[PDB]
Order: sequence, then C-alpha cells, then structure tokens
Amino acid sequence: TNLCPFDEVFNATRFASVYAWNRKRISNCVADYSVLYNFAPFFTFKCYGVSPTKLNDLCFTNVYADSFVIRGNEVRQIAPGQTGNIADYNYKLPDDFTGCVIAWNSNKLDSKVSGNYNYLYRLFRKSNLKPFERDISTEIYQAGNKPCNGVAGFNCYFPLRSYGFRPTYGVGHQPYRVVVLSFELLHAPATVCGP
Amino acid sequence: STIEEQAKTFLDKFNHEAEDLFYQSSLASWNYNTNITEENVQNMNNAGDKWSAFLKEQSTLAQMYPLQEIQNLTVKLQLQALQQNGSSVLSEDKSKRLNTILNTMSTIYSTGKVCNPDNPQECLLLEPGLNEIMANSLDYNERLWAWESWRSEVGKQLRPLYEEYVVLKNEMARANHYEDYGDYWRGDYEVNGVDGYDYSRGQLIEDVEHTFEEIKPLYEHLHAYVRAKLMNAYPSYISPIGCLPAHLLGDMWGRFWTNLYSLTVPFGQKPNIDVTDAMVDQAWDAQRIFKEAEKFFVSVGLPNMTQGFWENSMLTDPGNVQKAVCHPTAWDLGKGDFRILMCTKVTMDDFLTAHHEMGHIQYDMAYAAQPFLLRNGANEGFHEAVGEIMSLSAATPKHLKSIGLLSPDFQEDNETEINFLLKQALTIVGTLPFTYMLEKWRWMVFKGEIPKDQWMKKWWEMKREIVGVVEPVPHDETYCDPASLFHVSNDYSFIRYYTRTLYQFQFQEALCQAAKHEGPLHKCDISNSTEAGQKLFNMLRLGKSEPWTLALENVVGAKNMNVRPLLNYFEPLFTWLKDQNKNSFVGWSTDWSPYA
Ligand SMILES: *[C@@H]1O[C@H](CO[C@@H]2O[C@@H](C)[C@@H](O)[C@@H](O)[C@@H]2O)[C@@H](O[C@@H]2O[C@H](CO)[C@@H](O[C@@H]3O[C@H](CO)[C@@H](O)[C@H](O)[C@@H]3O)[C@H](O)[C@H]2NC(C)=O)[C@H](O)[C@H]1NC(C)=O
Ligand SMILES: *[C@@H]1O[C@H](CO)[C@@H](O[C@@H]2O[C@H](CO)[C@@H](O[C@@H]3O[C@H](CO)[C@@H](O)[C@H](O)[C@@H]3O)[C@H](O)[C@H]2NC(C)=O)[C@H](O)[C@H]1NC(C)=O
Ligand SMILES: *[C@@H]1O[C@H](CO)[C@@H](O[C@@H]2O[C@H](CO)[C@@H](O)[C@H](O)[C@H]2NC(C)=O)[C@H](O)[C@H]1NC(C)=O
Ligand SMILES: *[C@@H]1O[C@H](CO)[C@@H](O)[C@H](O)[C@H]1NC(C)=O
Ligand SMILES: *[C@@H]1O[C@H](CO)[C@@H](O)[C@H](O)[C@H]1NC(C)=O
Ligand SMILES: *[C@@H]1O[C@H](CO)[C@@H](O)[C@H](O)[C@H]1NC(C)=O
Ligand SMILES: [Zn+2]
Repeated sequence: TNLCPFDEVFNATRFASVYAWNRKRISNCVADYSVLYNFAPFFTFKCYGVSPTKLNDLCFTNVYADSFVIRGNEVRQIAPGQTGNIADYNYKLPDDFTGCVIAWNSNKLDSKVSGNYNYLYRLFRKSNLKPFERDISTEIYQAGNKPCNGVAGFNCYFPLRSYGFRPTYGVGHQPYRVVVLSFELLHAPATVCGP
Repeated sequence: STIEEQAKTFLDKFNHEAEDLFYQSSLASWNYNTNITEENVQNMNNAGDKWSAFLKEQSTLAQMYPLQEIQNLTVKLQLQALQQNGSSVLSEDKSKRLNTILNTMSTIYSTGKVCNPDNPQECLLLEPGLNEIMANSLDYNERLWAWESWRSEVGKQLRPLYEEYVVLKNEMARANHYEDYGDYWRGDYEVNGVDGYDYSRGQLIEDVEHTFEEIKPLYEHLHAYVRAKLMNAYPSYISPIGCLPAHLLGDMWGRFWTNLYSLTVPFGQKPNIDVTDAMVDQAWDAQRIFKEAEKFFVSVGLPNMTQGFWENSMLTDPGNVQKAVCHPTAWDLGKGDFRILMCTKVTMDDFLTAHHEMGHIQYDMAYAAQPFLLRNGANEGFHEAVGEIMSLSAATPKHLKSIGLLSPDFQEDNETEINFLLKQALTIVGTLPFTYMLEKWRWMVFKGEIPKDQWMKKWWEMKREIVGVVEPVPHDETYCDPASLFHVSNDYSFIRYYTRTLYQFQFQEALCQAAKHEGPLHKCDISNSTEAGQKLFNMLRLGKSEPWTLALENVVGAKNMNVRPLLNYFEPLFTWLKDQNKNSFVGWSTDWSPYA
C-alpha cells in the first residue's frame, strides 16, 4: 500500500562502512524498482536468481537492502562466490544469493580533498564471513603468538583500515555506494509486492 | 602461525597504510611543483616527513621478521625492500653526519656560483648560467673558464665532504652486509632464489664491462669522428690523436655530446626533421600532444590515460603568477592517480617527451595492481628505458608522417638518417663511456681501490683511457670532479643510464620484431602493433614482482643485458663512421693534454 523506503537506503546522506554495513528490512510496502537510478557516474545493476528486467512483477516475503561504501575495485567482490578483503571480511554474498547488487560511484559525496576517513573496511579476520555476516568488532587482530592486550603494536593490528577517499583517486579507488537487495523467500504471505 | 604468515599480514598492513601516506606525500609534492608557495612548500615537507617517519617505523617493524624464514619470494622481495630501507644500520650520530653531508653536497651543487674573473660582481649558477655556456658557447676559453671554475670553486668544496661521504656510505653498506657502497648500489640488479634468473651484484660489473668492450669500437669511431670535426673548428686546441678536451663536449661534464651536433653534423646541408612548425601550422596545443601520445599507446593495445590523468595532470605552464617546477615528470601518486607534470610547448621536443613521460605512466598503470613495494621498474634502468623507446618510435619519419606532422612529399635519404643517428649517438653512445667510467670510478672508490690522494689522478687517468676525454687544466686532489656532477654529489647511482641505454634498444629491437618491422632498427615505429604492446605489457605489469632478468626476457627473450641491439640501432652510423675515419686516427692517446 505504501511505497517501500528505498529513498532512505539509496539516498542516505552517509552510507555505512562496509565492515559495519547497514541492513534495512523492506516489508509490507510496494517496491518500485524502476526508481533505482540516481544518474550516477558508474552505475551497476546485476541480479541473481531474479530478473532485473521487470523486477516489479514478483512478490517477496522480505527484502533486505544492505548498503555500504567500498572502492571501485572491490565492487566486483560484491557477488556470489567472490574472494577478497570485502567478501572475506566485510560483506559475503552466498553462493545461492537471490537478489540484486546496485553500486554506483559516489566520488562527489564520499570523497574529500583532505581524505574521507569515515568509511572503513575490515582488513584482518581470523576467518572469513558467513553469507550476510557482519563483524563490527574492533578487537585487535592477533597476527603473532604474543598477546595483543587490546592495543595496536607489533603483530597486533587494529583490524579496520580506512579508505581515505580523495576526489583525485582513480576510479578503482574512488568511493562506490553499494546497495544489496536481498530477496527473501519463505512460507509466509510474501508481503512485498508491487508493480 | 608461522613467521611468513606474520610477514604476509604485516605487508598487508603496510601496503594499505603506505599507499595512503605515500599519496598524501605525492599530492603535496605535486601541489608544490605546480603551485610554488611557501605553504605548498610546508605541506610537502610535512607530508614528506610523515611519509619518511612511517617508512623508518615500518623498516624497523619489518626487520623483526628474519628473511631466512620466508619461502615466498614475493613476500621476501617486499620484506627485503622494506628492511633494506632500514636507516637504523648506522649510529644515529653517523646517520646524522651522513644526512648533513648529503644536504650540504646537494646545497653546494644547487647553489654553487662562479663569478666572472674580469668583473667579480656578475656571478653564474650551474643551471642555467654555466650550463648555457657549456651547451652553446663555441669559445674555448669561456668554456674552459666555466668548466674549470665550476670544478675549482664548487668541486673543491665537495672534496672533503665526498671523502667523508664515502667513509660513512661504505660504513652503512658494510653494516648492511654489502662489500661497499658500490656493491650496495649494484644490489638493485641482484636476484636470488630464482633458478635460471639469478643475478649477482658482482656480475653487473662483468656484464657492464663485457658489453662496454663491444661498445668501444663504435665509441672510438664516434670519438675519432667527433675529434676530427672539433679539430677542424679548433685546430690549435685539439690533437688529432689526443683525447677530447673535457670542456668542449657539449655540457659541463661531457655526459652527453648532444650539443656537438652543430660542429659534428655529417651533412649540414640536409635539414633535420623538426615538426615543430607543422604542429603550430595545425594549431596543436599541449592537449593535442598528449592526446596524440595517448593515441600512440592505444595503437599498441595499452589503455588510454585515466580520466583523472586529464583532469589532474598539468600539461601546460600556468604562467602568470602561478609558478611551477617545469621539469617533465610522470607521477604515480598511487590509488589510481597518474599524472604528468610538464610545461609543454608546441614543439617536437616536447612532443617526444610527452610520449616519453606517458611511457612512464603506462609503466605505472601496468604494475598498479602489484603490491606497493613492488610498484617500480624491474630494475633502476627499466623505467627510463620504457620511456625512451616511446620517443624512439614517436620521432621516426614513419610516425611523424602517419600523424600528419611530416607531409608525404618528404622523403628520407641515407644522409639524413646518418645525420639522425649521429645526433642520437652523440647523446646515447657518447654517454656510455662517460657513464661507465664515472660509475667504475665510484665503484673503485667505494671498494677502496683508489686512495684519497689518487682520486683525481685516477679520475682523469680513467677519463683519458676509457672516455677519451682529457681535463683542460691539471687537477690535484683538492678537486672533486665527479662530485661536480649532480648524481655524484646528490648520491645517485649512475650505472642506471648505462643499463637503461642497453635495455631500451633491447626493448625497441624486440618490440619492432613483434611489430614485424622491416628495415633498419632506427626507422622503426611500434605504432598500431598490439603484438609489440602486448610483449611490452607482459613486462610492464610485472613491476618489481619478478626478477629484472625475467622481466627482460618477457620482452626480448634474453635473461641478460645485451649490447647487440644498441649496435644494431647504430650500425648504419658505425659503418659510416669507419668509412669517414678512413684517413683519420681512431683511438686516442692519454698522454696528450691541452695544457701540454
Ligand atoms: C627508503 O624509501 C624512500 C622512499 O622511496 C619510496 O618508497 C619506496 C618504498 C619505493 O616505493 C620507492 O619507489 C619510493 O620512491 C627512499 O627515498 C626515495 O629516494 C629516491 C632516490 O634517492 C628519490 O627519488 C628522487 O627523489 C627526488 C626528490 O626531489 C625526485 O625529485 C626525483 O624525481 C626522484 O624521484 C625519492 O623521491 C625518495 N622518496 C621520497 C618519498 O622522496 C629512500 O631512498 C629509501 N632508502 C633506502 C636505504 O632504501
Ligand atoms: C534518490 O534521489 C534521486 C535524486 O537525486 C532520485 O532520482 C530520480 O531517479 C529516477 C530514476 O528511476 C528518475 O526517474 C526517471 O526519470 C527519467 C527522466 O529524468 C524518466 O525518463 C524515467 O522514465 C524515470 O522516470 C527521476 O527523474 C530522478 N529524479 C527524481 C526527482 O525523482 C532517485 O529516485 C532517488 N532514489 C530512490 C530509491 O528513491
Ligand atoms: C606467495 O604469496 C602470495 C600472496 O602473498 C600468493 O598469491 C596469492 O594467493 C592467494 C591464494 O588464493 C590469492 O588469494 C591472492 O590473490 C594471490 N596473490 C596475492 C598478491 O595475494 C602466492 O601464491 C604465494 N606463492 C608461493 C610460492 O607461496
Ligand atoms: C596556490 O596556493 C595558494 C595558497 O598558498 C592558494 O590560495 C591558490 O589558490 C593556489 N593556486 C592554485 C592554482 O591552486
Ligand atoms: C578509453 O576509455 C573509455 C572510457 O570512457 C573506454 O570505454 C575505452 O575502452 C578506453 N579505450 C579505448 C581504446 O577506447
Ligand atoms: C647514400 O647512398 C648513396 C647511393 O644510393 C651513396 O652514393 C652515398 O654515399 C650514401 N651516403 C651515406 C651517408 O651513406
Ligand atoms: Zn623519463
């Protein structure tokens, strides 16, 4: 009946850091999927198991809009079965991922001359991420066999590194706002329809 | 958790922190070099200091992982490069002593001034003052004055500093387990643990000396022909059998014989190819020059310049109030930011340099995917060689005709080619004995094979014997004539210009072979040959990841530096030189000096 709050997710003033990726549950609303275009410099729209052509002909039990910022190179890692720092440690898509990955260049917004250090990513982790896992822990990563004592030092690194986006970065290092639409299918009334 | 894994994880931290801090330093250096302000000075120093302090911190951090415990050679390469960066090998006093010496020698070189003997009020710096004399003056005494005054006033200042510089630099090298500082410099070519591609530091001297032997016949005939032409212009100053006076070689040291072309051009009637007028005729600008340069690398399958290149590069002089350091440099700031700083004029020379500097960019973009510590040329000579071969193809009449800068009604006779090769040999061939002998002297000085009381004795013994160049004024050991050159007094290895010269023709010969080029090598343009660009790219993307021997083989099919392509490039001149030196003495006598 009411419009799904995609403008909140896509047009958010600040996206979440990819290590702390924002998840927005989309439910009980009409999902207008042709509104997903912000006239962005490098738009990306790839779906899996679902058809982006006429995406508004299907009901879904729940839609999970996951939003975060990575750099241009790492957008390829937002895809099923991909490997890399973002997929392993920040945002892993399942092999059977049912949904779409929307990404676009946000150098206008998320880059600063002095360097935008708002956006972080997890550089180290004892293990990779389960699909849709989120690790916001700032516990010092233990690379050596000595203790870390909660402070960064030799073989003890803070697991989060900042992108430091600057507008003069190359396209592969420029910030890219990424929205992952995760379409859920259950035994439930499937209350996310809408042409 | 092993210790290679620790190093792997440590390099992961360093790569991400270094790229950010290096970018800030590079951009701060960029903003100074395009907007010369006392602010942009300061921000450059602050970013440079924060980058050096990070590197010193990471160098000490990297050393806590011993090398014998890493099997991964890629990790060991980055770890070794970070540990070899370790400044804490000398005592903080001797490190401070050395840095003070390096700054003072650098300051003496860049601020050293000589004043006219008749009127001591007017004083000249090396650049542009003394360099203007050395490159353009035809007057013997004025050239003798500027050559001697630079070495007598500025060189003598550097003698005590260079003596202490050698001691501390050797002490540094001996503490890094190198034989001496010359051995330390030769470590740039060292390869270990890669069977079939290993290369020792000592092998560099042998390869340089072995290849210089094959250079000698070409150089002696070039030296003999240049001497014969200079002797005609200076009958009372040049012996037909003696060495060339050091002040009559085209620059302050005879590093290049380029400015001898006017006095040594084979056929001065036939005009040289200069498309500068054609560029102005067609209303070319700096944007057109780099677009044409970008078009050249696209033709060989290399990518176009990034969108940030055109936006963020400086391709023209800002002029007006905004001053800039106009030295043509290609900038790899990291994180996808590749720029060219160049105060480009609408001239053929700047047209070729744009191809040259963009050639560095193509090298930078190709290994941008490599780890930060491996983002460099395969060795010190690779990057310069890559840039040189672009200007080689871009300057050919075939390339200049294909882009509408040389009209088809121009035809190339063998006399203009001999003219062109002679000009090339003056710069390219003439520098090799200068480069080898200078670096040989520095190698022997670091090795201790030259005592302090025979530095200038041996420096000029080797100048006469190897370069065929004689000092015009006797020099005692109060002089330091090598330090009168930038690289010696500014602590830069010099054999890179010898190896690069042999690399570039190895590269060009291979790419032209890939381009299916028929004819003499010097006429070759690699344009529109994706096979040539692919063969070049298979090395460019390597960066420092693979041994330079392998990166060389990925282009030329040979694991070692080879002089044959250099001689192949100059063979039409070499045969012409031997014919032209039919009734001329080839070789030189070291005993002859213009001061009798
Ligand atoms: C320790 O490392 C520093 C930094 O070098 C930088 O970082 C390394 C990890 C590599 O990635 C290098 O490719 C990279 O440049 C070394 O300082 C560097 O020295 C070189 C030569 O001595 C400098 O080259 C020249 O510097 C002048 C400065 O005005 C430029 O104008 C020239 O165009 C040319 O580039 C280089 O600038 C300098 N680095 C910086 C940031 O200034 C240092 O030599 C090294 N020490 C040891 C013992 O290895
Ligand atoms: C986020 O905010 C942006 C504004 O910055 C919204 O942009 C809107 O994007 C849609 C794309 O679906 C545009 O609709 C299209 O307009 C073109 C003509 O411009 C038309 O031919 C198409 O058929 C389509 O209707 C829309 O014009 C554009 N602007 C506005 C004011 O709506 C974007 O919709 C916002 N995102 C979300 C998820 O709400
Ligand atoms: C040496 O280490 C590098 C990594 O430091 C290895 O290459 C990586 O292998 C992993 C395994 O899938 C990939 O995820 C990476 O993309 C590879 N490259 C890099 C740059 O990390 C390499 O295989 C190792 N070699 C040996 C002989 O141990
Ligand atoms: C150069 O730097 C000054 C500050 O020192 C700044 O005001 C000016 O805008 C800069 N010029 C350019 C062209 O960026
Ligand atoms: C040049 O850049 C554009 C980006 O707009 C790209 O599409 C193209 O493939 C690049 N290379 C060539 C040869 O056009
Ligand atoms: C060029 O070739 C002509 C014959 O075609 C010959 O007479 C002349 O000597 C040659 N000149 C040079 C410099 O080789
Ligand atoms: Zn160059």
